[PDB]
Amino acid sequence: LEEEQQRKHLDQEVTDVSQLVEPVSSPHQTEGWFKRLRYWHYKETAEPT
Amino acid sequence: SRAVYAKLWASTAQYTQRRHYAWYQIWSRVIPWSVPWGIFAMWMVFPAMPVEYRQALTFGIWQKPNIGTHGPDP
Ligand SMILES: CCCCCCCCCCCCCCCCCC(=O)OC[C@H](COP(=O)([O-])OCC(O)COP(=O)([O-])OC[C@@H](COC(=O)CCCCCCCCCCCCCCCCC)OC(=O)CCCCCCCCCCCCCCCCC)OC(=O)CCCCCCCCCCCCCCCCC
Ligand SMILES: CCCCCCCCCCCCCCCCCC(=O)OC[C@H](COP(=O)([O-])OCC(O)COP(=O)([O-])OC[C@@H](COC(=O)CCCCCCCCCCCCCCCCC)OC(=O)CCCCCCCCCCCCCCCCC)OC(=O)CCCCCCCCCCCCCCCCC
Repeated sequence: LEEEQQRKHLDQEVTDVSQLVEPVSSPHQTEGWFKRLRYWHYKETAEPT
Repeated sequence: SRAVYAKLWASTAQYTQRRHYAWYQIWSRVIPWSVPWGIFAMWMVFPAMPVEYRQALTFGIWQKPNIGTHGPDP
């Protein structure tokens, strides 16, 4: 039902790169020396008890 | 009970330490193989060392071969 009652951005008409939707994710995340790529999602760290 | 479930969860908390105990057990069974391989190595490089050193590692037992040639000059 959510898929038939919500609107999709790809159904609107845009013409310029400046009008593209802005992501809700923030660019400020991973930090460190010589860390070239600055955005990630998943990791394999063990969960505690 | 929540108390029981907690103790079962914690039973496997020290995974990393138990793997280290595995390291010890296996390396104790393997390390004696260094003696056979060590004897053969010294056995191979023994003749390339000086005469003076060859008599030290054997406590004066080893000596030059006596085959009947290259004796003192009168
Ligand atoms: C008496 C003379 C003595 C002389 C000796 C020197 C004395 C110096 C005294 C200085 C005293 C005052 C300053 C103190 C600063 C202390 C900083 C500190 O400890 O950190 C605090 C604090 C630590 O907190 P933290 O939580 O760890 O934060 C760390 C950050 O998160 C970090 O992560 P982040 O995410 O925030 O940052 C992004 C990250 C990641 O960024 C990236 O990955 C992006 C990279 C983009 C690169 C794109 C390049 C494209 C262009 C390429 C061009 C072509 C090249 C190829 C072609 C080549 C052809 C040949 O960026 C970096 O990794 C930066 C890289 C910096 C490299 C600089 C290396 C310089 C080495 C100099 C030589 C040293 C000796 C070498 C060995 C010699 C032989 C034994 O750090 C900060 O807050 C940031 C400060 C960063 C400062 C960096 C610059 C310092 C410069 C100091 C002066 C040096 C002068 C040298 C010459 C002197 C001539 C006389
Ligand atoms: C019930 C059944 C009974 C049956 C009847 C009985 C059966 C038995 C009868 C046997 C009778 C003898 C038979 C003949 C055997 C000998 C003849 C012989 O065989 O000669 C070889 C024969 C000629 O021999 P040679 O070269 O003229 O011999 C010259 C000598 O070697 C001359 O060598 P060198 O002068 O250059 O060097 C000698 C030197 C060499 O010295 C060294 O290299 C090292 C010396 C320094 C050692 C420092 C050790 C420091 C640590 C000491 C620790 C002490 C602990 C004390 C603890 C006390 C506790 C209370 O040694 C010494 O100076 C004497 C040693 C005195 C020191 C005492 C220590 C000794 C070492 C002890 C080690 C540790 C042992 C215990 C270990 C376990 C416990 C920890 O060669 C041939 O016939 C070659 C034929 C061609 C073969 C072709 C092979 C195949 C080719 C194709 C290969 C490709 C295909 C692959 C095929 C693979 C096939 C598998």
